[PDB]
Amino acid sequence: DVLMTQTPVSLSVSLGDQASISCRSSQSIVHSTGNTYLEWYLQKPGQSPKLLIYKISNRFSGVPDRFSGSGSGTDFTLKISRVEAEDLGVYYCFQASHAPRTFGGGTKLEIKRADAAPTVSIFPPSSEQLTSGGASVVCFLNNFYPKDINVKWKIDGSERQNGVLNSWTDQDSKDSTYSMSSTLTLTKDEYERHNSYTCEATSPIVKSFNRNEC
Amino acid sequence: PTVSVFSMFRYSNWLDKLYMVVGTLAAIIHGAGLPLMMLVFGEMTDIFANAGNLFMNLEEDMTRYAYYYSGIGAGVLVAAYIQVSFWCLAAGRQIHKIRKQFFHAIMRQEIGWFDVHDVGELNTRLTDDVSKINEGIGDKIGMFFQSMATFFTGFIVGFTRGWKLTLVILAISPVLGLSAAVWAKILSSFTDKELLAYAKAGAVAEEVLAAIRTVIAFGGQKKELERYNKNLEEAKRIGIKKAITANISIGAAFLLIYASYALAFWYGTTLVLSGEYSIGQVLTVFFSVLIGAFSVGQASPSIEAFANARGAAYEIFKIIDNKPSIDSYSKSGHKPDNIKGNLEFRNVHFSYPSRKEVKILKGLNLKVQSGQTVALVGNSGCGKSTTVQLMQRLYDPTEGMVSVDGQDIRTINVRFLREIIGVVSQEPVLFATTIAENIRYGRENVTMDEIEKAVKEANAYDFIMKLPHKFDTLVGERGAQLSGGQKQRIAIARALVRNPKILLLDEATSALDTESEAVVQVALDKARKGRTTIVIAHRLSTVRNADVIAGFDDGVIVEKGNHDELMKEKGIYFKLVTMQTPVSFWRIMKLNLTEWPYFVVGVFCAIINGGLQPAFAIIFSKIIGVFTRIDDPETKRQNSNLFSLLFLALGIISFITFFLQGFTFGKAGEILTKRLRYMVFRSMLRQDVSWFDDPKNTTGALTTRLANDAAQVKGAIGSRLAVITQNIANLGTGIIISFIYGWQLTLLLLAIVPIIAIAGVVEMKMLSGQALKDKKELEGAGKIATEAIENFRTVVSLTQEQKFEHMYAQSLQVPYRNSLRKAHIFGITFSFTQAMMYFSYAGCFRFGAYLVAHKLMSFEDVLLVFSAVVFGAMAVGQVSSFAPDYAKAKISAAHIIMIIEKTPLIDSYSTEGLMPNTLEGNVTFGEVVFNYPTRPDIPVLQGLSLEVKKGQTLALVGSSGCGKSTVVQLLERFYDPLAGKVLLDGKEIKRLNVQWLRAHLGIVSQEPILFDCSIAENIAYGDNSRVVSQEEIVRAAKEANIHAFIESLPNKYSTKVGDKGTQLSGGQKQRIAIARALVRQPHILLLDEATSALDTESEKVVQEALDKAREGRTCIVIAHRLSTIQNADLIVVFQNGRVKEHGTHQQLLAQKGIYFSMVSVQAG
Amino acid sequence: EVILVESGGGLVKPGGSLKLSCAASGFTFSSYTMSWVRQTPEKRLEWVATISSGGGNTYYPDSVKGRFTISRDNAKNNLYLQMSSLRSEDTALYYCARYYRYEAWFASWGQGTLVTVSAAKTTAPSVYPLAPVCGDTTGSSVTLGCLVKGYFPEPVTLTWNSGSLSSGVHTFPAVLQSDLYTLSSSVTVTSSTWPSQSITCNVAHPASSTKVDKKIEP
Ligand SMILES: COc1cc2c(cc1OC)CN(CCc1ccc(NC(=O)c3cccc4c(=O)c5cccc(OC)c5[nH]c34)cc1)CC2
Ligand SMILES: COc1cc2c(cc1OC)CN(CCc1ccc(NC(=O)c3cccc4c(=O)c5cccc(OC)c5[nH]c34)cc1)CC2
Ligand SMILES: CC(C)CCC[C@@H](C)[C@H]1CC[C@H]2[C@@H]3CC=C4C[C@@H](O)CC[C@]4(C)[C@H]3CC[C@]12C
Ligand SMILES: CC(C)CCC[C@@H](C)[C@H]1CC[C@H]2[C@@H]3CC=C4C[C@@H](O)CC[C@]4(C)[C@H]3CC[C@]12C
Ligand SMILES: CC(C)CCC[C@@H](C)[C@H]1CC[C@H]2[C@@H]3CC=C4C[C@@H](O)CC[C@]4(C)[C@H]3CC[C@]12C
Ligand SMILES: CC(C)CCC[C@@H](C)[C@H]1CC[C@H]2[C@@H]3CC=C4C[C@@H](O)CC[C@]4(C)[C@H]3CC[C@]12C
Ligand SMILES: CC(C)CCC[C@@H](C)[C@H]1CC[C@H]2[C@@H]3CC=C4C[C@@H](O)CC[C@]4(C)[C@H]3CC[C@]12C
Ligand SMILES: CC(C)CCC[C@@H](C)[C@H]1CC[C@H]2[C@@H]3CC=C4C[C@@H](O)CC[C@]4(C)[C@H]3CC[C@]12C
Ligand SMILES: CC(C)CCC[C@@H](C)[C@H]1CC[C@H]2[C@@H]3CC=C4C[C@@H](O)CC[C@]4(C)[C@H]3CC[C@]12C
Ligand SMILES: CC(C)CCC[C@@H](C)[C@H]1CC[C@H]2[C@@H]3CC=C4C[C@@H](O)CC[C@]4(C)[C@H]3CC[C@]12C
Ligand SMILES: CC(C)CCC[C@@H](C)[C@H]1CC[C@H]2[C@@H]3CC=C4C[C@@H](O)CC[C@]4(C)[C@H]3CC[C@]12C
Ligand SMILES: CC(C)CCC[C@@H](C)[C@H]1CC[C@H]2[C@@H]3CC=C4C[C@@H](O)CC[C@]4(C)[C@H]3CC[C@]12C
Repeated sequence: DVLMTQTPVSLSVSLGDQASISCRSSQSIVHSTGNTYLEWYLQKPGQSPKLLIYKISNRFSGVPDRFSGSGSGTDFTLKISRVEAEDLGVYYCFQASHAPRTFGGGTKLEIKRADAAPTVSIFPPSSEQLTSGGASVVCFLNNFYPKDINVKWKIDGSERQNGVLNSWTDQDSKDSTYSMSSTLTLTKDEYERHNSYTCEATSPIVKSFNRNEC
Repeated sequence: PTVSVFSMFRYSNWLDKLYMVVGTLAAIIHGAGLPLMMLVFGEMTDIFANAGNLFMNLEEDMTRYAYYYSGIGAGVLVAAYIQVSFWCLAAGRQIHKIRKQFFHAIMRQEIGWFDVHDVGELNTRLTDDVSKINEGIGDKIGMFFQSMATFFTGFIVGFTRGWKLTLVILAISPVLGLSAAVWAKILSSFTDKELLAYAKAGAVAEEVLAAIRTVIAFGGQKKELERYNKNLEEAKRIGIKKAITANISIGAAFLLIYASYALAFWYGTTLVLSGEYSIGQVLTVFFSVLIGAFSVGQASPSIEAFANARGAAYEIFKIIDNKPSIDSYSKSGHKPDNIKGNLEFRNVHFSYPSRKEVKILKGLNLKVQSGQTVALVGNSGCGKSTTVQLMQRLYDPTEGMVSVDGQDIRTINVRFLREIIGVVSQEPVLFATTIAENIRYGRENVTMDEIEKAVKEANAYDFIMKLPHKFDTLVGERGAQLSGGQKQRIAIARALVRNPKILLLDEATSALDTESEAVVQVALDKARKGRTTIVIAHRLSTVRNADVIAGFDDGVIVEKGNHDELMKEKGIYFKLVTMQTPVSFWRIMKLNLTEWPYFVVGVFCAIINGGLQPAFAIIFSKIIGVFTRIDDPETKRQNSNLFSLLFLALGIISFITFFLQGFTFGKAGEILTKRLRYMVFRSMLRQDVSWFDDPKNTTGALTTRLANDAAQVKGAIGSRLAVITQNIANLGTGIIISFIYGWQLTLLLLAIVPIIAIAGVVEMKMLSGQALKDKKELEGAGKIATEAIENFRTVVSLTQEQKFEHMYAQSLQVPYRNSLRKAHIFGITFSFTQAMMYFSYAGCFRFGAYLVAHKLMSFEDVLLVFSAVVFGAMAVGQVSSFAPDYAKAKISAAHIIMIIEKTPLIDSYSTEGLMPNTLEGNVTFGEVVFNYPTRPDIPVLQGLSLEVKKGQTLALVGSSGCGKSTVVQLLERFYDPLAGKVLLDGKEIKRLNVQWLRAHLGIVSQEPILFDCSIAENIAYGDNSRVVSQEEIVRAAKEANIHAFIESLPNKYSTKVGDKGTQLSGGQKQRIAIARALVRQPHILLLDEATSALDTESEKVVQEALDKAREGRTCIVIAHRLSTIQNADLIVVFQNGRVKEHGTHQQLLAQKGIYFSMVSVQAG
Repeated sequence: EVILVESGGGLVKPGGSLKLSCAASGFTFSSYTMSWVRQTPEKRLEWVATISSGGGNTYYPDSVKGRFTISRDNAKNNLYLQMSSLRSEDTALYYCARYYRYEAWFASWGQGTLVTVSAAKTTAPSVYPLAPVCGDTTGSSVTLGCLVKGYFPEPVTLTWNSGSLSSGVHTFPAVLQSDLYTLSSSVTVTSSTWPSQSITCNVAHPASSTKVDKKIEP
């Protein structure tokens, strides 16, 4: 059946420029009736997709001017020129001219904005958590840049464990910054036996807490 | 015979060229107002569809498309009224002119040219052929022009909007056009084919119906009934084959229409989805082209009618063409002034061109002066009355030159002259005018004192006093309420008031008395001095008292001289003077109970035909809804394919169900018809003779009954049932579906349904075959048509044509004006209903828009309610107009059950009464008084009596109409003698057996009519209820020497005899009725005039074959010739029904009595 | 405008069965095609089923045929999809869909509802307030978080101060381990706000129906 590649997977556009996305279908999607149907649904973060372009060149009523779709045969592109700041998300080229209506892959769009210093913030496990025999020390890095970063633990200055949990936020619709979190859950026996627990961000940025409790 | 086109419209004035040109213009413009309706409908539905998708601005656009629809509506109102009214007016005037001119030219004609023409056929002409000219040129040219316009507009619209679809619709449109042609043609020629199917048996009924007394007299009933049966069955086979083929062709029309919807929508969705068209363009293109192709079929019947007109116009414009040699009118004719009585003939011959092989008068050279009263003596066979007509320039004499007082007739006026020789002829006739009008036919200007003077001169004034309303006395047809003697007295009176310069009598004393004859002859002799006269009379009484008596023999003047000269001359006049000295009942389904199976299948298939309109309503307003919805292209495609296929299947089931409903009701109808004809005939026959001779139960009445009212009753049962149930399915389902799908629009449409029904009925009543009412009301100018032709002879008396042309003009100019008013009315109705169709669109869709923009219903639901109830009402109309009437058909069935109920007196088939064993051969009548109960005012027989012995050849001698042939009806039990008591062998025939009373005996009638058979089935008709044993048949031809003629004819025992045997001559046919009664071997033979038209040596052989059995079998001869009376046994003289003297030839002759005078015609 | 909102959802053992609904309002429901669409855990959409306006025309992809059955009520405006014999690959988020008049296929996505199929039993959430060490502020701002640990299945709502904190909340997604979800929220507010007014952490868990409001105390 019909499968759809999308050439650029992740995109690095700079606010104020033009970006291109391509959708190659094998098999020359073209219906019996003579039209080709090939939409370009666009989804933002924390949202349910919206339509952008239907029947290759048209635009769903209520879209800006810059989204231009252009399609030749079995290769179809979408060009955004003058990239705004609310045009981040994921793009999907759904073809409906054949028998199982596929949705294609998915291409992500990220707006660049120089660099930044991750804002580390470490918290103690709660008094209720200590009583639960397990201690999880959390670590917040808000509004940093880019998505590329690493964060490591120094327990007692010596130990660099590997029982860490990670989680990234999606790009912000306002600032274009990210935010990540490093949670180190441990047993209280592994906790009260040790004193200092350090959370390094990467010239790294360092922060730690002294004792079992404050 | 082609009159082309220019000759056809020769009888026209300016106003009618005007009417025709404005007619075709308004017809072309009423034409193009259906395709424009579909051009609006296209975009209207294209706005309903796309409207309600994000009901803003819908009701506005519908307030606009109410004005397009109502505009085309009020434009067609006018264009259609103009077209109808104006073409009916062109035709009305033109046909009135041609009818009066035809009658005017049919009274100008040589008398010879009435040998070619006929009477019944000529009345067929002057009604049927003229109404047939009317039929074409009246409206068929309107309808033809209108349908050509709708066709060309269909194509222009279908090519303006989108071609790629109209090419396909068109490329199957030839088959639509052709099938529409055949449907419409079958519809117009339906009644005409039926009569053709019945022709033979119908003609076989008439013959037997007329001659019923004879086929009573022999054994011939079973033969006549089987004979009928055979041709009835042929009518049935031809009928049911016609029913099969009518329905096949109709069913296939419907199958083709629906398969055409299937192709159009299966292709239209390919186009719609592809992007090009929309649903509006496809509705427009399809409906406009589909309607245009179908309409052409409607044009084809109009084309056939024109061929019929410009054909019949040949013969009608023929009588209008030729001028007779002796112009009856002729104002250029010479007129004399000093007209003294003279008469001049020289070597005069003539033959009646009806037989130009025989020259009957072979010379006459005569000179007669003024006042010279000449009589002409000679046998019937010389030809006096031929000369009589020849004098009046009723013909050209062939040889010589006839003149009157110096100048010749051949070059002078015939009206003037035909006048100044006033005639009375042999059997003058009486008109059904007022008595004073009969007379006044002496002249347009006559006074009442002159009529009084002449009727007191002729002395025919006593009965003038006796009748009611002495000068208003209404006579009926032919003048048969009063006597025949008074009738000859008043024919005398007419040729008397005619006050002519010469007086020519031809036996004006036919059945007149003595004393009135003497006063008439004296009043004649009063006017015989200055006016030449001539008498053609056999009654010597008014012959002796003239000046000159001349003698014909063999058509030549042999004996010349006065009275004394013929006395001393020893010619023919010497010998002559020497020997002379309702409440109708419904019980009629029971006549067709045998056919319950056909009816069951028929009611089922009619239910389904009815329902097949709502099924189309739903399917159509769903294959539209598919394109209104918001779906994929896959769902639109699959549902287009499904509903295309349902369109095809509705078509096929329409085919099969129409074929079945048609074939089945057709076959039950034909079978009912056939058994009803056969049974009503078998009950006609066995009825008596009184029922037959009764007026208002005649031959015309009875053939009309038995050839129509049977088919009428067929109509009532089956038609009423099929139409009621088909309509209830159709519209009952339309309205129930409609209430369910729609709750507000169906209520508004029920206020239009009556008018739509009426519109359908009026349109179909036009294309079907609307006929004229005059062809039944007008009656034939009243009765001026028949009378003028039938009683054409007393118009062969004087000129008196104008006084007939003008009586025509009145009695024909009255209905004419009622026909113009009827043209205006029909015009307004045919326009107002069609206009109501277009305003139906407008009202229904505007109200539909108000409902749809308030979410009470949809566009699917309004297209459903519209299509179902509106075109359901239209189809209720279109089908209810094929339904035969139900008042007439019920009264008809009352007549049929009346007859089939009638119980004839003394059943011919009955063996009830007395069946004797021993027979002797006696006949005795005692004070047997009789009057024909058909003449309750004249008592004809006043109580005669007779006595008969074995082999006693009884002579019965009398006059014409006074008791020679009235015992045929007393002895063979047709009319029961009301007074007296009869003794046949002393046995009362009132208890005897009737099919034996005629079985025993057999006669030779006063005249033989024969039939449509062979001489093996004509003579042999002499005996029946017994096989034809030919060793008797061979000799029945032998005994009378008629074996000679037959064996010379090809197919000696199988030569074809047509109607009444119109091939042979008299000498062989009059021999046959005798040969007929020779296989009869009658024990009593009642012979009447076996010597009317025969040779004298074969009169011997019929009398010897009679003689060689004139012993032992009772005989009775009743005739004029004395060759059979002197060799008869007894004589009984008759004078108006009273028996005065009887006895043996040597006893009645020893006394000088009346028979002494009845010998005195030609014996010597 | 048109709103489509659905319910159903939750946790169903393999071979199970349930019935996702989709109440649609605003657009004269008895005309449009409708569709369901599915988005798997890798944020990768997929088509599931479609039903025509009439109701007598449903199309399913080749794989999931037979066990999913879609239908609609036009009288009440509802669209239901009935699933049975679901495998372990049915954990997804299902959206409704509409149909643009000019051949645009999914044009009005309702909100999502998610469906998880697993053998693991239901769980409730555990919470530990996350206040920095003696609330040692780092400027005119103080970072506050909240850690929800060990619950199942996935849908869970964390609204700060009943929704009063909105401008600087930083909610992090759920991390799955041993079939347990590690979600955490964070909000940074001024150092003049945490000691002065109390800050709350409101949660919700649908299958467990427990909603605990923990305050963050220095
Ligand atoms: C849906 O689209 C279209 C549909 C239609 C037309 C055009 C369309 O184009 C848009 C035109 N048709 C118009 C044709 C049409 C023809 C015929 C009928 N008579 C009967 O059924 C019928 C019923 C009962 C008794 C009898 C008879 O005793 C009878 C006797 C002799 C001859 C007959 O006949 C030649 C007879 N007949 C009948 C009705 C209608 C209508 C359908
Ligand atoms: C208002 O315009 C009209 C004016 C007139 C006529 C017809 C008109 O409309 C067609 C009848 N004329 C005489 C020619 C004439 C007669 C009768 C017919 N039988 C049918 O048409 C018909 C029969 C059954 C079902 C249907 C439909 O379901 C239908 C649905 C949509 C549209 C239609 O056609 C506009 C439909 N037709 C029919 C055709 C042609 C005289 C006046
Ligand atoms: C009376 C009949 C059998 C004669 C042949 C019909 C001619 C007049 C018409 C009938 C249908 C027509 C076709 C209708 C539609 C098509 C498809 C289109 O893409 C090109 C034109 C084409 C190919 C037309 C060619 C001409 C055509 C074949
Ligand atoms: C004289 C007639 C009755 C013979 C049969 C005629 C009909 C059936 C023939 C004549 C021309 C034909 C059409 C010509 C071409 C087209 C377009 C094509 O893409 C589909 C077939 C279609 C739509 C044909 C249908 C059948 C058609 C209409
Ligand atoms: C008068 C009758 C019996 C004959 C009608 C013949 C019809 C049924 C035939 C004649 C031409 C044919 C069409 C000619 C070409 C095509 C185009 C293709 O894309 C689909 C099949 C299709 C549409 C054919 C279907 C069958 C067809 C429509
Ligand atoms: C006299 C004219 C109408 C010829 C008759 C042709 C009609 C009956 C034929 C021509 C082409 C045929 C169509 C051919 C193809 C399709 C698609 C099929 O999957 C369903 C039936 C359907 C829609 C047929 C309906 C019948 C059809 C429309
Ligand atoms: C099935 C029943 C209950 C439906 C009710 C239908 C009634 C209301 C209507 C529907 C169509 C109508 C019939 C339409 C056709 C005719 C033919 C006409 O020559 C006499 C009237 C007659 C017989 C009508 C009688 C009234 C009628 C029968
Ligand atoms: C007098 C005869 C011939 C007319 C038949 C009565 C029908 C045609 C008339 C009677 C009164 C009318 C109704 C009166 C008021 C309403 C309001 C609304 O709901 C739409 C129209 C509607 C429903 C009318 C429809 C037409 C109607 C139902
Ligand atoms: C069949 C002929 C005589 C039509 C008779 C129907 C008449 C009496 C009916 C038909 C349609 C009806 C109108 C149609 C709808 C509207 C709605 C509203 O705005 C006021 C009433 C009004 C104006 C109705 C009043 C009655 C009405 C005019
Ligand atoms: C309940 C509903 C159907 C009552 C309305 C009755 C309408 C639909 C019925 C009642 C009587 C019927 C009319 C009565 C008689 C005939 C005469 C016939 O030669 C033409 C049709 C026509 C004029 C009928 C058409 C349908 C009709 C008008
Ligand atoms: C004079 C007679 C014989 C003709 C009878 C029909 C006339 C009165 C009827 C038929 C259809 C009707 C029209 C139907 C719809 C509209 C839209 C409405 O909002 C304005 C009037 C108008 C145009 C109507 C006026 C009255 C109307 C024209
Ligand atoms: C069948 C026809 C000729 C009968 C007379 C036409 C009537 C029934 C037609 C023409 C007059 C029209 C009505 C005129 C006035 C009203 C009120 C308006 O706000 C909406 C349209 C509405 C409701 C119309 C509906 C259509 C209508 C009722």
